[PDB]
Amino acid sequence: NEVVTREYTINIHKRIHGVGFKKRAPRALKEIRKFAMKEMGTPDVRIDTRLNKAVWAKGIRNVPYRIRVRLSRKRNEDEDSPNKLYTLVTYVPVTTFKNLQTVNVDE
Amino acid sequence: SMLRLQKRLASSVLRCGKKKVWLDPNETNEIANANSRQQIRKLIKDGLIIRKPVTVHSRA
Amino acid sequence: SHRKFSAPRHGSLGFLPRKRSSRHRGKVKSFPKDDPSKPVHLTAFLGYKAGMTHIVREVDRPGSKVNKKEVVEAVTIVETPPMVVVGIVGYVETPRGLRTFKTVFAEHISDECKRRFYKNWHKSKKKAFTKYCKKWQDDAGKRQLDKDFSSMKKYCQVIRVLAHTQMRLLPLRQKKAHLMEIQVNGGTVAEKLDWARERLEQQVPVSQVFGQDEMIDVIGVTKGKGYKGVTSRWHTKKLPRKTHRGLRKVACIGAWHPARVAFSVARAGQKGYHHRTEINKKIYKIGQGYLIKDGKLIKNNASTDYDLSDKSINPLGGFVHYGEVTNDFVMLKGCVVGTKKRVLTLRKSLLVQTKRRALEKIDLKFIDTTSKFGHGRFQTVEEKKAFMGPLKKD
RNA sequence: AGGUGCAGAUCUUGGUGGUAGUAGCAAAUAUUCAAACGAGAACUUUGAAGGCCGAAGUGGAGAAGGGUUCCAUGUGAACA
RNA sequence: AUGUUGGAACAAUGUAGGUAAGGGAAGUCGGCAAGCCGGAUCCGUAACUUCGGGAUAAGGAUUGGCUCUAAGGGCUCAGCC
RNA sequence: CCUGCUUCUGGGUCGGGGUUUCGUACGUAGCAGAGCAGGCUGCGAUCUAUUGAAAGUCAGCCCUCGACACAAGGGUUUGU
Repeated sequence: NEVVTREYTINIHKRIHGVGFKKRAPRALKEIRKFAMKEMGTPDVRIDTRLNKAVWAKGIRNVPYRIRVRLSRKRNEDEDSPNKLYTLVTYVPVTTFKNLQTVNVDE
Repeated sequence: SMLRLQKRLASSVLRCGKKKVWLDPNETNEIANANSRQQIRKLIKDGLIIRKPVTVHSRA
Repeated sequence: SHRKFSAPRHGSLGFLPRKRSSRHRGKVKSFPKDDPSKPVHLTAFLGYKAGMTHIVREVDRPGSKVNKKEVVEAVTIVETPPMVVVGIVGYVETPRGLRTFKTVFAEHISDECKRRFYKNWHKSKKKAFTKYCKKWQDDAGKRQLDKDFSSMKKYCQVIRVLAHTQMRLLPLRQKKAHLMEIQVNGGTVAEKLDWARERLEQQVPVSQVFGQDEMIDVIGVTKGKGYKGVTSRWHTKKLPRKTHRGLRKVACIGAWHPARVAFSVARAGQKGYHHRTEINKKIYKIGQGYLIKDGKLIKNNASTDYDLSDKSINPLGGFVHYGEVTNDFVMLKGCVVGTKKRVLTLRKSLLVQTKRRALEKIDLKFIDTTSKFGHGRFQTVEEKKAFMGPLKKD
């Protein structure tokens, strides 16, 4: 119902086309936070450090065009905030992006 | 907390810069109350603060 | 003193108010005048720019160096789906100008036309014309409708018709149709009114309005270019490199005792998105849309008398930034105003066309349907298959 | 009896306006994620990633000069 | 930690960098600015001269990678470094 | 300024083809390779076949109705 974990692949290349070199990677993390609020609409978006390493793996100029993401919504724990749900974003290492749909994985 | 004193102390004891000084991010509360080089040396033996290895400059 | 060497001024002052157009749809500022001898017909139509391509044709102009030779001409593709007539309007004529008399709409209006009467279709309850459509199923309503029609028989001098385009057949993102008054030119007022009454809620194809090898007028809005300087908007001379405060400017603007800066001097401002009216455009071909008979569709829109190939005018990969042309279309010689997906107003000529250029018939020999998404080199998909052969993915 | 009456002297002292929430906070490639703390985090601390100074350095110590700026704790009243 | 702040846009004018079909200074007081050449190896090098220079004058050819060959040495004729 | 925001339909994301740009990917095999050192084996720039291959392809290109969720929303005003 509300705890839903699902696979996603994001075309980073089409969301970065236009910005300058010294801001491509800092922008590149923004449409991952923006993507996370689109399907599972939780403002509290936490992205795993391994995802940050994968985007920054080629530096600040070259960014991978496609990337595979496990995008999972979980219950917000104590230190209570009005966003009772939050979304955890996890990098998924996949060798090829040919014929990848959005897989609704299970627990 | 704030740990510029422990990193400075860990630089002098290990005879290297703070670039190679690694503090444990999970035992921050234990490191924070050292305040002396004698208790800094104990944290070396306990493995909480470890010298980072030298970056490779391979000649091959 | 006087100017040392005379030179004509930069930019015409007839298009002086270079502001953003208050309208997005092209407007007929002057409809063609009518004479009672001609039968009733339409005088304007509304189309959408798709793209441009080549053409091959024979020239039959006497006395030229290019007589009986094959040429190429830049031709525009304007996809022109048929309209739906939704209403009529009458105009009484006053000493203060031309005044509208009465507007009479249809009984039921298609929801494509209902998009225009709303700024927000999602939040609205779509309640437009709900009580107006109740006038057609009561006996007092029909007598009032006939009394309104009989009133326009007496007093109205100029009669236009309200027709809208059909967004359902177009591949555009928007679904909001564009209403337009089109003046009906023809016989006297009475038969003019009866013809438009019959044409209510009826399909109006392009072939009723225009024909081949006919001068028409194109009305539309210029491609937007934003805020621009005098060098781009007015095409002034660039100052030398040694200038301190910049070189893409106008150096001397005005004189002293002309204590105000004049209206005729080139200043920076909005460039593009200007309403324009281009005249003397030649229709090489009025095409036919996709239609299905005996199971399979007919798409030989690019077929000529010598090509006889069943390819369509849609290039390989479709038109760039427009989509695919599936409805009937008009092929106009030369480039037209406006960008892709721009609404274009087609209008008959205001001048008597008796020239060698305007009366020359056109026989198409070859239509270039190669890909415009780069340097294309193949007309049809199956021609490329016969040249490339099998691939790895087969 | 006088150090006795101000609209000015690019008058003196002091205070306040329009400009104006405007010019501006653009010399030297670049920051990102997670955790800790806190009422409050872009700028504090830690870990990781990507970079720069590239030994004539943005490194390690001096002289002149500065004089408690050096160190620990605490504060976010004034300055940064 | 980017030099006393950040975020979103990418309009003109700017400041700093570049590229331009054909012409090649016709621009301009004036080749101003910009642009050409550039290191090394082998050729070759004028007028003039105070014989020292001009001179890297000018003007030509070559330059990558890989696989080989030859030559240039020390320690007791061959071996080993 | 110009659009869309449920007729089980709409768009969005991903994917698939179409188009196009560049030019034949990694790996493998070869008795192709100036040759070199111990029945053949080890090094070898480069070449051949796999391979018009590999890679990119709307962010402002074109068709999908393939897969996936989302969509009858939130707030402020307007009366003869």
